[PDB]
This record gives sequence, structure tokens and C-alpha cells, in this order.
Amino acid sequence: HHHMATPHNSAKVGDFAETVLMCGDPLRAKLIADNYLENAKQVNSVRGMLGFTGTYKGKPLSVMGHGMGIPSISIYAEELYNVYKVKTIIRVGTCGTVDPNVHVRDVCIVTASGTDSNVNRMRLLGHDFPATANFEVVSALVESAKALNIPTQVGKAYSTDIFYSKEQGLNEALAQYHFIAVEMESAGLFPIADYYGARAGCICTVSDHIITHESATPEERQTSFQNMIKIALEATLKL
Amino acid sequence: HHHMATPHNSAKVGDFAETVLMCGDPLRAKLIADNYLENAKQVNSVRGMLGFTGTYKGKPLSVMGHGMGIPSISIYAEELYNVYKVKTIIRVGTCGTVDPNVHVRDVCIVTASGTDSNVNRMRLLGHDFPATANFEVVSALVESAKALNIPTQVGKAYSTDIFYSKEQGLNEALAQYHFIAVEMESAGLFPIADYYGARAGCICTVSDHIITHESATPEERQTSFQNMIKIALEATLKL
Amino acid sequence: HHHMATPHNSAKVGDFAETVLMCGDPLRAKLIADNYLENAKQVNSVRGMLGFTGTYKGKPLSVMGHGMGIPSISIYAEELYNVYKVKTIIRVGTCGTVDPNVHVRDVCIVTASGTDSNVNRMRLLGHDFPATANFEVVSALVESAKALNIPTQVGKAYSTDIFYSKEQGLNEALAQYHFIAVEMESAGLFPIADYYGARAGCICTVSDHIITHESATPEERQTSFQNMIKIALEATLKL
Amino acid sequence: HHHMATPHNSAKVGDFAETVLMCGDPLRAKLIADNYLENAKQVNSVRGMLGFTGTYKGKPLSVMGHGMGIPSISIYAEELYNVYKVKTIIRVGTCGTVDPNVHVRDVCIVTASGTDSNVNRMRLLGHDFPATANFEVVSALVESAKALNIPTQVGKAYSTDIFYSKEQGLNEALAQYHFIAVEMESAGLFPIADYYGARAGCICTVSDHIITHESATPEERQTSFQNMIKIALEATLKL
Amino acid sequence: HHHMATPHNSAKVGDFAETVLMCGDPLRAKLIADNYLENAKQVNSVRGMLGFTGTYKGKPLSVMGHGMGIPSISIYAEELYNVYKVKTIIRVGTCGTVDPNVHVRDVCIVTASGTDSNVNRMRLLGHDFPATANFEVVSALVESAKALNIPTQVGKAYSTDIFYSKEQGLNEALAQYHFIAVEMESAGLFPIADYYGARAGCICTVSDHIITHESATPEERQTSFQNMIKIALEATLKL
Amino acid sequence: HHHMATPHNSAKVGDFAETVLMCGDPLRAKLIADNYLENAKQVNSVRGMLGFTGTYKGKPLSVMGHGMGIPSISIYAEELYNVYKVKTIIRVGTCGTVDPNVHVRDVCIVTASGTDSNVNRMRLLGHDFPATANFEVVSALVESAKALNIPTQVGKAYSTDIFYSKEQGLNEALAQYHFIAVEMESAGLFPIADYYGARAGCICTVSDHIITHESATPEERQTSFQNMIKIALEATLKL
Ligand SMILES: Nc1ncnc2c1ncn2[C@@H]1O[C@H](CO)[C@@H](O)[C@H]1O
Ligand SMILES: Nc1ncnc2c1ncn2[C@@H]1O[C@H](CO)[C@@H](O)[C@H]1O
Ligand SMILES: Nc1ncnc2c1ncn2[C@@H]1O[C@H](CO)[C@@H](O)[C@H]1O
Ligand SMILES: Nc1ncnc2c1ncn2[C@@H]1O[C@H](CO)[C@@H](O)[C@H]1O
Ligand SMILES: Nc1ncnc2c1ncn2[C@@H]1O[C@H](CO)[C@@H](O)[C@H]1O
Ligand SMILES: Nc1ncnc2c1ncn2[C@@H]1O[C@H](CO)[C@@H](O)[C@H]1O
Ligand SMILES: [Cl-]
Ligand SMILES: [Cl-]
Ligand SMILES: [Cl-]
Ligand SMILES: [Cl-]
Ligand SMILES: [Cl-]
Ligand SMILES: [Cl-]
Repeated sequence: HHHMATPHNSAKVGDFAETVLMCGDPLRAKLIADNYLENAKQVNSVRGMLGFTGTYKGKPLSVMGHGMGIPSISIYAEELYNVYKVKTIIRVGTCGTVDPNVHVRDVCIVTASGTDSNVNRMRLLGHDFPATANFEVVSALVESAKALNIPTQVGKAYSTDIFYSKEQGLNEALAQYHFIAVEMESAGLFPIADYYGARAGCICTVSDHIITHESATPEERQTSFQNMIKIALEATLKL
Repeated sequence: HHHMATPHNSAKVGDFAETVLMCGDPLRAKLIADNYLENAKQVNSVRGMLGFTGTYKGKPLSVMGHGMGIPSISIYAEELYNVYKVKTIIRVGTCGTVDPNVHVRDVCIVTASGTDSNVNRMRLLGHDFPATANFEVVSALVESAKALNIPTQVGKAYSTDIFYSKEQGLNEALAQYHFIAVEMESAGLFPIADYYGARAGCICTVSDHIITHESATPEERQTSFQNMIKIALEATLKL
Repeated sequence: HHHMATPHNSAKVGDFAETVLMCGDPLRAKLIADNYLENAKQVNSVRGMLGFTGTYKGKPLSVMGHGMGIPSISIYAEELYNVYKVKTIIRVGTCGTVDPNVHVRDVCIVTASGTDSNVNRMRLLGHDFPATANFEVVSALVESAKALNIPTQVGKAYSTDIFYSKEQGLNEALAQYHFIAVEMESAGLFPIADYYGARAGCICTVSDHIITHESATPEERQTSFQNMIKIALEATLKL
Repeated sequence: HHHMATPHNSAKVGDFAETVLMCGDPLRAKLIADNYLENAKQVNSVRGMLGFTGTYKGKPLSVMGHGMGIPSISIYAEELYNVYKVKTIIRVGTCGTVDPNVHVRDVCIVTASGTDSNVNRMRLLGHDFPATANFEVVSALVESAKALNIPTQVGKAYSTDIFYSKEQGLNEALAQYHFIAVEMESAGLFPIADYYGARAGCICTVSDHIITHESATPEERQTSFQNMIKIALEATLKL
Repeated sequence: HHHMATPHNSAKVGDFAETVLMCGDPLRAKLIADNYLENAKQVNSVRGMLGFTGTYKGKPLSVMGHGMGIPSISIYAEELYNVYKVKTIIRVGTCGTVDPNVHVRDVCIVTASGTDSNVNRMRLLGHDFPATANFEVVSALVESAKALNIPTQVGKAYSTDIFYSKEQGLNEALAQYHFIAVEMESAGLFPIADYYGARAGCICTVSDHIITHESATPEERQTSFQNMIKIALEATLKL
Repeated sequence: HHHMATPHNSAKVGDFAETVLMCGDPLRAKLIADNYLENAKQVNSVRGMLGFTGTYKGKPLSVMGHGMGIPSISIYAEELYNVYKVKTIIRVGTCGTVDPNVHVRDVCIVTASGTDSNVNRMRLLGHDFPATANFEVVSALVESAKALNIPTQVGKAYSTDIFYSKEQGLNEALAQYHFIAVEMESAGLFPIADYYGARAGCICTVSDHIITHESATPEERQTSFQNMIKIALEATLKL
């Protein structure tokens, strides 16, 4: 038995750096820690949601899984900003796309995310609350990719509660308004950062084209991940 | 590299029994498999969402984690009913309560679950779709608890997208209408079972009283879990 | 002029038994009283909404009409639970079906009911509140039918505000999720029972198949009614 | 057994006049027929919802009950306009008021009615559809009252699904915007008339002041009814 | 620099008559003042939203532009009723029609207006609040047109936020329920008049048939305007 | 009579530059043209909504008024992107603030805007569609202000339909989530730019603090405008 600072995290207060990368898959958090962090230690194991704290090029940085969907990321991110006093979270993830000019393996930097969730209406008296990335975070990601000579798409994501969509007309509307990424979490992250006066952003790589059916192979997903994670890590040095 | 029957599950088709217990914590799925299943093998490890298949008293039974929140359980349960041809899922979990006559450590058998999610409105043209447990599953749980001489509360749950509620008046309304359990998943499970012509139910133990602040100790949670899991396992023999 | 305990009911306080059967048609309430109750007297005549109190096999039991639609049943049931101190109401009625495996003359026992009404959103801060039958009532109906060797369908109803639907896609969605009964009242009854800490359920017979156009003849409806009413009356002895 | 032109009305096609008065209480429909119609016959008895056809000052006129709430009036009025080819319906009823300048026993002529029902959103793609009385009907009622030297209030009603309101702030908002009548049916009637290219209106007498608690005695309600019904009957001669 | 009684109006308190005509185009307000008012002076120039006060046949009358859309008219009308103590506003405007029996150049007198705006839900606890014209204003317009031997259509308008509609099925629904006018402002005006215990109405001429594509020429629009404005001006003498 | 390329704009096709500044007040559009454009000509006068085309530092640039509210800007911007083939619109405006760390006279660069309008739900199947500024436009504004040594706040706006708010709790929620600007138009502009594959942004100066009641004097508003307009004009050179 270990003391629980939250119901979902065994990390002691202070065990997270002020900057955190989060991905849905805890096993990918372990890969990031093992391959890009120094001075690294595991700080959470509860529910298998592995989290780690170390340094990247000398600067404190943590990485942790967030699970799948808005309710899951909301738990972990609320706790990080509130209990662990985190200042900046960058979600690093994968996505689909419907946009005719976005392609599998593209890196997408998210400026804002729509959603079919109610969580943001509940925060703003039932109205439209845009889940919006912090501009300094977006800019740090854009500038890092430029320095690395990695092309990026910059624009809106759509965070759905329903991976297995049965919704006629959704993809056509997303394409009409040039949503570049379809995922399940960023729309929950950004308003929590707002609540705490903190910062958040998101960068994702396109695994699948929802319209054309193109799909990245395992090796292509690894290469896309290597590009995206390097962009995110370099961006943390400016944040 | 192993073949992926779904993006979230490495189990081969046929590797799940027709009856599955699901809990949010994959580490608890491992505990259930290790302590109550025979002939057991691990069938999924993707994203750390451990799943296992074996037998309970000779009858095929699987157990797998579902993560936290409606979007997460919806992925895993949709795949189980669709790809893995599962017929019955019983969610085994923990919950809070606001009801003045429900107490920490009580076992709650869920007949239906409300929610603040939009996922069920999207299935029924925007209207009210009650997430309803299958009657044979509810009855099997009730009868199993009676045979084990374990008291149970039977009634409505509320599945929220937001663990860290800031919503004035919610607890008072839940208490006024005698919702017995507050959790985050059952309202997503029951309509998916309906879609596939299959069966689902839920049983949970009260970890915390949201109004009085009472909270079960670690040992009390283990004892509550032992009672609940025995009820669920015995119920599978009738399903 | 007689004293009015409510605006809609001339019955004196105490004139209703603790258990009440309700049907939409007051003339059917009279038929039930005349043919199944002993010690019977008429206790309400206001607005022609006939109600009666007597005994069934020695146990106090009332029967009263509720009119058509959620607003009408809500008036009468609110008054019965509040002013008349009723503990259990079973709605006995007729319904349509869209389910491919439910047939005209089938008896349907309702576990929960969806709706296109707003009345339940208004009770739960705008969220999804499942109108859910009390489990002891459902079980009493199921067990009574078993003892009488009368087959039953057990599952969800849909209570609509609009008998003359013009809504494209509604029947297809109801069938997809295996709603077994289409009626106009149960979704209003169950939450009122919850408010008063009381019990409610519903049993109905299929008069019409909405998809195939099959329709029960007058004699077939009488036979279906005889089966359903015997199930309900026998269930009251266990409640 | 008699032939049923609708499920809810035994009247033969042609048995209703082109102009119909409707009130919620079928016993009040009988009173109107017995005391104001000549050449009168009963044309419906189904569900006790008495309806009658005769003449008023030589002009064909019917009167029938509509029950309580939007779903109930919608059934009866849809059938009258569709199957029975009715051209004009005037609802004659009772109401409460919250307006500080409207008093018990006042006669209210309704120009439009708000509602907490969804039935009108479902007709207009989810938008705001005002349930609006036909201007010729409103004018006929206003002019008839003037000729009879009976004062009237003219303005908005609010048709609620919930007689037993628990809704904080509703009465204050209704008063702020000068809603003059609170009832349960007119918002369902007016859009059905629109659908059929037909005409509808409503006139009501104030039985109760919801804010001040004033309430009309039985004799006062009879006098108010006599004034209102004379206005409505005289208006039919101009319609 | 001049003193600003509101942020949007340089008129001094008292500079508006108690009766005001409003049209969307400020240049049309100038035309009305120049051609129909005596004793006229310009009282507002802010944002180019020209307004004027004078007399029509000796009776004080003002005319001012309101801009396009509900938010714009709401600003100007709120200020007129609140700060300038106006008692009656008649909107004079142009509209489209979808109704099969309404034709280009027809004069439409509005009894109530639907909308796709949220502004009226926000006033009535989320419910349906009909934007309803004052009956004395409607009657004054109807009677004035009769005296001038100018035919009129009397009925519902629809005030949309979106001139360039992309909404499948909207026109068909508007036609089904006999909405006679499509415009962008009246649904915002009527509830503001209600709030202040004041009066409002609307009269419009059909510029375009949305279904048949017929369109009035410039000269035809001038003739339609001459008919409509004479009706409105004569109506002010009765208000 | 002049030919009308749209119902609201007399400009000939080609008469607008590919880059346009828009402000609500047409008289302010004239001031911008008169004081910052060369080669300038007036291209629209319809409804007094003055628009002009010229050059800024040699680069083609137009400026036009947009009126007040989402419906008004939607008309003008839809036409500019569609008929006039405009590629970039920057809204230049004024706003209020509720944020405790934003002050009167501050320049706010908008990354996204929330709203109480329905126009964006209607574009995305009823879901949350974030009205999001184009990143290149935001960056051009940020970089221009940096080069001019003018401090800026960068973050979310809220576009309301209701200038005269009566909404309890709105300001507290806006402050809790650090909305920096309250205005009435940007949430309508950004999705129209998306539809056309074009670009939009917004920059505003704080005229009033809604919480503290501080208010900029006329001279202070002129100085704030001079700073903001110089930022916007310099940004057009990079777009
Ligand atoms: N097409 C997609 N739809 C939804 N989520 C996706 C998609 N592609 C990748 N994801 C991401 O991966 C998970 C689902 O496999 C989610 O957590 C989500 O963020
Ligand atoms: N009070 C609670 N509120 C929400 N979820 C709860 C609560 N107590 C236990 N849970 C369950 O445990 C997880 C949150 O800790 C969720 O998956 C949920 O099912
Ligand atoms: N197909 C149906 N749709 C709605 N209500 C029905 C249907 N069949 C029977 N009913 C019941 O009978 C009445 C309508 O005839 C309602 O009170 C309802 O409960
Ligand atoms: N205060 C009230 N609230 C709702 N309905 C009322 C009220 N007063 C009278 N009525 C009318 O009478 C019935 C309720 O008693 C309804 O049919 C309704 O039309
Ligand atoms: N078809 C139409 N749709 C919307 N508004 C219209 C229409 N025809 C005329 N209008 C009116 O003119 C303006 C739009 O050109 C709006 O202010 C509105 O009141
Ligand atoms: N506090 C405010 N609320 C709303 N709009 C504002 C505010 N301050 C400035 N504006 C802007 O000025 C106009 C209202 O005066 C609107 O067009 C809007 O963009
Ligand atoms: Cl991941
Ligand atoms: Cl668990
Ligand atoms: Cl019945
Ligand atoms: Cl009545
Ligand atoms: Cl105009
Ligand atoms: Cl401006």
C-alpha cells in the first residue's frame, strides 16, 4: 500500500515536472521515457496508466498516458494541473483525417478542437465554448517543426466520444469546414488548462484517411511518431 | 508484430468466451483472472488493457479491463460484441452514492443508467434513450446475491463524463430521484448490447458517500470486491 | 358540490388502496373493477376519469383511468402518490411494436421507457434520466406470467407525445435497439414514483405491428387483455 | 361493436360540423351541448371523451372534450382536421395566471402559446415554431366580447406538460414577459391547424392566480364560464 | 463630440416619439422621413444608422434604421423602449416567401415569428417563447389596409440568423405550416416589447419567392413599399 | 439604378482586394480608408455599409463595415469570400473584457471565439464547432505588434447575440476560463472562411471592463484604435 495523492495517480506531489507530454497509450509513454528522457523514473502505475519524470536536454519533463476519450483525459489532466501544479501539457497522439488535402503520415498541430461531447457546454451555461490551444504552445510546435524541416498541417481537430461512428453526414461536414484531425481527447484538455490558468496544445500524426481508406503501415507509424515526438520535445524547450 | 483483429485488441477471433466480465482497471482484471479463473490465458495486452479467457466452475468466461469513461468502454464493448461475438457482458465496478439510504460497502445492481453524455441521444434521433440492463442479467445477479446471503441495492445508476464535478444541484437531484450509484461507464454499455441483440448488466460496490464523505478503507474495498465478484461469477453460470 | 381533495379527483383521502392499476381508458377501468374486484366502489368521476377501490383475492386494490399522454398520467399519478399515499402503481395498457420478433397479441413487461418528452430532462438538470420500472414490480409481473404459463417479452418501451408520427427514421432506430413497445405514458410515470420513494411498473399488449401493419381484431384484443390483466392482478398479491 | 373511423372516435365521417368547440373536460362538453346547442346528438363516446353535433343559432356546430395535455389534444384535433374535415376549432378552457394585472375570473383570448413540450421543435427542424392562433379567429372572439360588453385580456398563453411544476424561476419569467394564461393544450392545437391549412384559436377564464393564491369559487367559475362560452358561441357565427 | 445617451444612438432623451417605424436600411428610413414626415429632424447618425423624428398627419412619429439580424434590432429596440421611453414600434420591411399561395409584391402582416436564434430560449428557461405581435398593432395594420383597399396576408414569419441558408428541408417545413414571410428581425423585436410592457408589430412586402424564383423588379419594389408604408403610417394614427 | 452583384453590395466583381479589413461601424471604415489607404475608391454604399478599395504600402487592400451581430457579418463576409473572391479577412473592432488581468485599452488578438448563437451548431450536425482563427493570420498580427513594440493579449473571444445581457453567471464563467474579449461577430466570421477554404482573424481593443466598470475615454479609444489598426495593416503585408 502506497499513499494516493489522487484516486488515479500514486505519484507524490512534486513528482511531475511543470511540462508534461501525454499520449493515450501508456506503453507509448514508456517508450518515450525510455528513448528520449534522461534522469527518468516511473512515478505512476495505477490502473496501468504509466507515467514518468526525467529531463529532455536537461529541462524537467514528464510523460504519461491519458487513456481513450474525453472523460479519461479529463481525470488525468485535471489532477496534473490541480494537484501536481503542472503548467503545460502537450498531447501527442494519432488521428484520422477526412480533409482532401491531408494525407496519411502528416503531422497536424491543433489550434482548436470541436466535439460531440457535452463537457464544454456544461462549463459555459450551455453555450459554445471553443476548446482552444494556447498560442505560445502552438507557436512552439510550429517553430520546432520548421527548425527540423518537418512539414506540418495547422488547424482544427474534432474530438469524438464515438470511435465507431454510425453518423451519416459527419465526415462530409468535417471535410467541408477543413477539420484536419479526428481524435477523441483534445477538446477535453484545452478547457481544463483554461480553468487552471495553464497551457495546453496537441500534435498528432495521421494514421488513416477516413475517406480514401489509406492507412499507415506499422513502420510508417513509427517514422511518423519519431517526427512528431521530436517536434514536441524540442517545443518543450521553449515552454 | 502480431495481427490486430481490432485497433485496440490483439486477441484472435474466438479468443473471448461468450460471457465477459469487465472492470475499469486492467490490473483488477488480472486479479480476477489469477484468483477466480481456471484454464486462464492472457488474450490482450494492447494499451495495457489486459484481458484474459478461462473458465469459472467449468464454464467459459473472459475478463478484461475497459478503462475510464463512456468513450473507452464503448470501444472495447463494441469490439467484443461485434468482432468477438460476445453475448453477455457484466460490468463489475466501484461507484459513489448520494442516496441517503445507501451506504459505503453496499453492493448495487444496476437496472438502468442516466448520463450527461450525448452518445444515446445520437442513437435515437435526439430523444431520451434509457440505457437499460437486460432483465435476465439483473435477475441472475439478484438471485446469485440471495443465494450467497449478500444484501443488495437494486436501482438506477448515473454515468457521468466528469469525475471532478463542478455542477451545482446535481447531487440533490440524483438523491431526490433515488439514483443509487454514480460511475462513468454503464450508460455507454447497455445501448451497444441492444444494437447487437446481446445482453449487458452492471454490479458495483460503493467506495464513497458523496454527501456524508464516508469512504471505504483499502481492506473494506477488498472485502466489498470479494462479495461483488462472487455474485457476478455465480451469475455467469445462469447466463 | 363535493369536496375536492385535488382539482382532478373527488376521492376522499384514504379512498385509494396502496396498490393501483391504471389504464388510459376510464371505461376499461370500469370493466376491470366490474369483472375482477370485490367490495368495489367508485371513488372518482371528475372529468369522466373513473376510478374504483375494492379488493382482489382479499387484498386492497384500486383501478383508475389515466387518460392519454405523459401530461395526463403525470397529473393523476402525482396526486395518487402525494395526496392519496399510494405505494405501487402498475400501468396496464396497449401498445404498438416495431421489433421484428415481437408480434400482435404479445404481452410486454416494461423495464424502462424512452421518450420524446422534455419532462425528465427538466428533472435532472437537462441530462438523460432513464424512466425505469421498479425491479420488484417487474419481477412480480414476470413471475406471475410464468405461473400462469403466459409468454412475455421483457424490455424497453418508448413513450411518445405524438400518436400521429411524421418522423422519418424513428421506427428504424426503435427497431435497431430492440424497443419492444410504443405507447404514450410510462416514461412519465416512473420518475414520479422515484420522486415519492414509491414503485411503478407497466405491462402492455401489442395491438398493432407498426412495420408489418398486422392488427389485432376486437376479440383478439379482449383475449390479450384477459391475459395481461390476470398477470397484473396476480402480481399485485406479491407487492 | 361499431365501426371506428379513428382509434379514438366512433363518430362517422360527416358527423362533425366544420366548426368545433373543444374543452378538456368531456362532462363540460356535455353541459355545453345540453344548454347551448339545438338539433344536438352525441357522436362520440370512446374513452368517455364525449362529443356532440348540433347547431347554435341555426349554424352547424360541434363540441367535444380533448382531455388534458398536448398529446391528448393532438390526437383529437389531428383526427378532427384530417378525418372529419373540420375547418375551425376554438379551445374553450380554464387557466391560471401569473401576470400582475390579470385577475381571477378574467377572460383571456390567446394570440400565441409558448410551451415546454418538444412537439413544435420536431415540426420545424429543431427551431422555434410559434404556436399562433389564426387572426380571423382571434378577431371574431375579440369582436364578440365587445358586442357582449365583456372585458377581455388578449395575449400569450403558456402550455405546460407539467401541472405540478417544481421549476424555480418559471413564474417570474412568465410574468416578466406578460404571459396572461397558463394552461396545457393550446400550443399543441395551433400547429396542427397550420398543417391542415385550417384555423384555430383559444379562449380561457382565469381560475387561479398562481402568485397571489386567489382562486375562483365554484359559482364564480360558473359565471366566468357563462361569459366565455357566450363569447365563443357568438364568434362561431362569424367563422 | 456629442453626448451619447446610448453607445449606439446620439439622440437626446425625449428626441424619439412614442411611436417609431423601423426598417433595416437606414437609407430607407431617410426616404420615409423625407417623403412622409413633417416637422422632421435627424436625431441619430451613429454608425450611419439614421433616425428621424417628426409628425405624420400631426401625430408625433419617428423612423429609424435597425440594421440586419436579430442582434442588431435587439440593440436598437432595447434602447428605444428603455432609454427613449418608446411605446410602439412597427417594423416595416421586406421578406421572401415559400408559401404556395403568397406572391411577390404581397403585403404580409405578421402575427408571430419563429426563429433559429437562441435569444428567446434564453429568456424563458430554455423553453419555447413565441415572438408574438401585439394584437392592437396587428389589428391597426389590418384595418388600415382594408380602408386603403390594399389586400394583405396575415400570419407567421420566420426570422433567420442565416440569409445564405444551406439547410435541407427548411423551406419545405416552412411551407407545410404556412409561414408567409422569411426575414431576419421580427422574432427579436417582439419579446423586447414584452419585457418593457410595450407594443410591437411587423409588416413586410414580398420581394422574392424562394421556391418559384420570382423576384420583384426595382419599380415593383417601390410600388410595394408605397402600399406598405401607407398602411403602416395610417396604422400609427390608431396607436 | 446600378447593377447589384449581391443584394447588399453594389461593388462590381473584382472591386475588392484579396485582403479585407472589416469593422462594425461603416463610418470607421471610411476613417480607415481616408487615413491609411492610397489609391482609394468607394466601392459600396448599399444600406450605408461603406466599403473602399485601395492599397496599403502598395499592396491591394479593402476595408468595409460589417454592421452589428453574427447575422450581419455573415451576410457581408459570405458575399466577400464567395462573390468577390476574397482570400483573407481581418476583423478590427472593439470589445469588453471580464478577465481580471485584461485592462481597458489592451489590444486583444483572437485565436477562437465562443458564442450563444446557433449558427455553428447548424453547420456541424448540432455539435460543437470551434470558430477558430487561421494560424497564419494570428501569427501575422502577433509578429506585427511585436515589431511595433505594442503589447497584446492573445486568446479566446466570446461573440454574443445579446449586447444587453440579463444572464446570471455568464461573466463569472467567461472569467473562470479566461475569455479575454466580449464582442458580437467573430464567431460568425471564422466558420465562413473555413467553408470557402479561406482565412480570417480578429483583433480588438478593450473599450470597457465589464466587471470593474472602467471605460476608455474618447481620446483613449482613438489612441487604442491607432495602435490596433497599425498592427492590422502591417499584418496584411504578410498575408
Ligand atoms: N479515426 C480516429 N477516430 C478517433 N480516434 C482516433 C482515430 N485515429 C486515431 N485516434 C486516436 O487513437 C485512439 C483510438 O484508437 C483515441 O484515443 C484517439 O485519440
Ligand atoms: N464517485 C465516482 N464518480 C465517478 N466515477 C466513479 C466514482 N466512484 C467510482 N467510480 C468509478 O471509478 C472510476 C473513477 O475513479 C470510473 O471508471 C467509475 O466507473
Ligand atoms: N402505436 C401506438 N402509439 C402510441 N400509443 C399507443 C399505440 N398503441 C397503443 N397506444 C396506447 O393507446 C393510446 C393511443 O391510442 C395511448 O394512451 C397509448 O398508451
Ligand atoms: N394553473 C394551471 N396550470 C395548468 N393547466 C391549468 C391551470 N389552470 C387550469 N388549467 C387547465 O385545466 C387542466 C388542468 O387542471 C388543463 O387541461 C389546463 O388546460
Ligand atoms: N429571403 C430573405 N431572407 C432573409 N431576409 C430577407 C429576405 N428577404 C428580405 N429579407 C430582409 O432583408 C434583409 C436581407 O436582405 C434582412 O434584414 C431581412 O429582414
Ligand atoms: N461589451 C460588449 N459587448 C458586446 N459587443 C461589444 C462590446 N464592446 C464592444 N462591442 C462591439 O461593438 C458593438 C456593440 O457596441 C458590437 O458590434 C461588438 O462587436
Ligand atoms: Cl498513443
Ligand atoms: Cl476496476
Ligand atoms: Cl386502456
Ligand atoms: Cl374544461
Ligand atoms: Cl429596409
Ligand atoms: Cl467599428
